[PDB]
Amino acid sequence: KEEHVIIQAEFYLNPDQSGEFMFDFDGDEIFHVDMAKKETVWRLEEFGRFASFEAQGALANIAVDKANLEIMTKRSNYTPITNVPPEVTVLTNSPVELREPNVLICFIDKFTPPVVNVTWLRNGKPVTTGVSETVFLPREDHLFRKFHYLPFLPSTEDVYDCRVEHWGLDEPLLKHWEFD
Amino acid sequence: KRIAKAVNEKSCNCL
Amino acid sequence: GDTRPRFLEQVKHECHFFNGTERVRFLDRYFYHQEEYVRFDSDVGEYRAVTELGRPDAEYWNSQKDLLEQKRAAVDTYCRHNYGVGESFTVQRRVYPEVTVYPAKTQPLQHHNLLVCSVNGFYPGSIEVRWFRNGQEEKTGVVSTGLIQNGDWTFQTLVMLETVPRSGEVYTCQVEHPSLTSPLTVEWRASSADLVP
Repeated sequence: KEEHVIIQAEFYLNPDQSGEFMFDFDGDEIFHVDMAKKETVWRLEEFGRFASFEAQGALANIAVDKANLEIMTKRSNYTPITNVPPEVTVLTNSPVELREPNVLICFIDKFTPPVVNVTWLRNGKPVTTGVSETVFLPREDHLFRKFHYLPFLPSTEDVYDCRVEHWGLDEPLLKHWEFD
Repeated sequence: KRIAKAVNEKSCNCL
Repeated sequence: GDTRPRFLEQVKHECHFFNGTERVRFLDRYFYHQEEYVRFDSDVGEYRAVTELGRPDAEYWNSQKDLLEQKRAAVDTYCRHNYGVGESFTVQRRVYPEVTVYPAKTQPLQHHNLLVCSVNGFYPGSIEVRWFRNGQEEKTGVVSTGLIQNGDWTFQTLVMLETVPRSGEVYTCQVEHPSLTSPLTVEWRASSADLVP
């Protein structure tokens, strides 16, 4: 049985013209390339201490992915992707204690295509402060997963939801967290 | 140390 | 909104490592939506169509000698190379777990409860979590979340024991994990939570 797997995973999506270039080690992201800024973005800062990657190389690969997509789209007679809606779970990073900083994690899994809208809600209102997210992470079944994060100070007053929208869903999907 | 990139092969535009 | 049909291309260049880098398998894999259509497997040494969508490419790429030579060398130029680059912070990453034990609910003794062993922030994912009641390992009535990836190169798991605790009992959660240099146990003493003595 294998000990480890490293994958350079890429995609290109039409008609969005969206693409991604990343490396995965045993299911965690090493880095991806921000193709607008043409920059290697390490998943943990410390990974870039010794290692480097030439970000321009990703652009060349994504151009081949686009050309290939054009060909495969024709070969398939414009067979489009079947939407597969996500499974969503809300987690805390650590056991929750009142007034001890923690992090809410919204885990969005088993979906395709890699286009999704994810919004954190505090008492029903979108939170656009202190939030972070990952790029689309590849699965072995060739669907995708993704994480969104919200640092928070636990209280008895507040409630939270992760709201996920995806073409495969019939309505926005809400996953709830509150203090217990 | 530099991480090596795998190249993508270009499909036949088999017209 | 925008409900136009979508079309997805993926490529996965995979390096699979067995016994350090003693054996390596390289896969060059191309996908339309989720459908793998053509693949180079280093165990085979040439491209093969996986579906009929890939037949034109296997033939075309296999006719290019320089192309095949490059892919056949990938186990070294790409896989072993990148393993070496990344080893210290990937293969050798070991992050010690934070372990918290608590009852799921405040319940008086001699009534059903769930004792929670929360194991947080660890890496890599390989772990064993065991419950003991007065030194006897409990096997039944043990439920877990399974292994949860946090997305930030840490994992967590919650492992819960169904029990009816009595005064004087000591329950112990034990963790075995590659980060340990000595054993990791956390106790919950039933007499520390005697709500109605």
